[PDB]
Amino acid sequence: PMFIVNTNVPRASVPDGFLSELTQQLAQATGKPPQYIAVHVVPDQLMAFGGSSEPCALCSLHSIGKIGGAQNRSYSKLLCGLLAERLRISPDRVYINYYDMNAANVGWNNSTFA
Amino acid sequence: PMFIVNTNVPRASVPDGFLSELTQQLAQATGKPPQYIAVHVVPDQLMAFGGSSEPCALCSLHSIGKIGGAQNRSYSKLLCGLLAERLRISPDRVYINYYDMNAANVGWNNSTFA
Amino acid sequence: PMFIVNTNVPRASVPDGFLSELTQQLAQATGKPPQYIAVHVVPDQLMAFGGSSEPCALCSLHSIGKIGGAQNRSYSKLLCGLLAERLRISPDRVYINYYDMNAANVGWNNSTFA
Ligand SMILES: [Cl-]
Repeated sequence: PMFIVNTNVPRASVPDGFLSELTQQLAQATGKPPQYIAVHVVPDQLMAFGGSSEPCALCSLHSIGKIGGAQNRSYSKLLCGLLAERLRISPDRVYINYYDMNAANVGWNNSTFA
Repeated sequence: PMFIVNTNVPRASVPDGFLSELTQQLAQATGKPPQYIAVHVVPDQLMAFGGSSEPCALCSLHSIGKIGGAQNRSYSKLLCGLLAERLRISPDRVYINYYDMNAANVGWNNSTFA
Repeated sequence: PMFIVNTNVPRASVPDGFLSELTQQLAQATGKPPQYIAVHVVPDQLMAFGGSSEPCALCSLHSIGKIGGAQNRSYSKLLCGLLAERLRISPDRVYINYYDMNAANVGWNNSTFA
């Protein structure tokens, strides 16, 4: 699993330990071992959501499996919860794109997960 | 709908109001309310297009439906049009990836659009 | 083909000609003319892999065709190799997302590739 968040919230407002918290919570939620969970946070972005420049985030979660209707609802509650608590972003100003990747379409370690 | 533009054009060359213009025009093009539209512009990128570092752009448009052969041609004309006029990027140095998303795979407001 | 690299490796650690080298290698590897190849490198990123902030990379390769099990393995060896040699990133801290797009879902020059 890889989780990326793009946000217009400034760098200074991202708290120490945010990447590790994202890692642990995602390991928990997705089942997958934390050793292979990747996370990318991108602050200070030039964005608008609904035409407004109030705090917002555009995110993506890529996973080999563990993507589905019920699971995705659960991930969003988790991730929106984190973004609201740690970055003060309203959950209704967050979009998260979910990608169910084929193992053959994910490269890692000079090869793929196929 | 969410639209992301990555470009090697400098921040100073992004005109005031560009994010609002993208929002308004995407609302018109997709027929969705501007309130749902998210836009993200990323200037000053380290990019090459065809081995050249003249102005270029790599973009994506994520939508739940409203994606298709004819509609995407219409989006490209519109968005290339804006990138040329506002950022002075030649349309033939623009790639736009279109994603037709399932509602179940778009998180928002602690849930999904399903 | 579009190739994007996101990495926590510093900018100054990205060698001159890395974009050019990416372009030629990708041209050779995909059989596509260098004129069609786009490359995007994003250094200095706030990222973690396996909870660790040691050098790592999150990448994607978008192409119309030329994507599949065997092909993606060869790409992964090629690109991890280039990341290891040029950016000193361990192959086992690299993810590459492969996207096989329909020509109709790639915008370019006021239209699509369809
Ligand atoms: Cl989808």
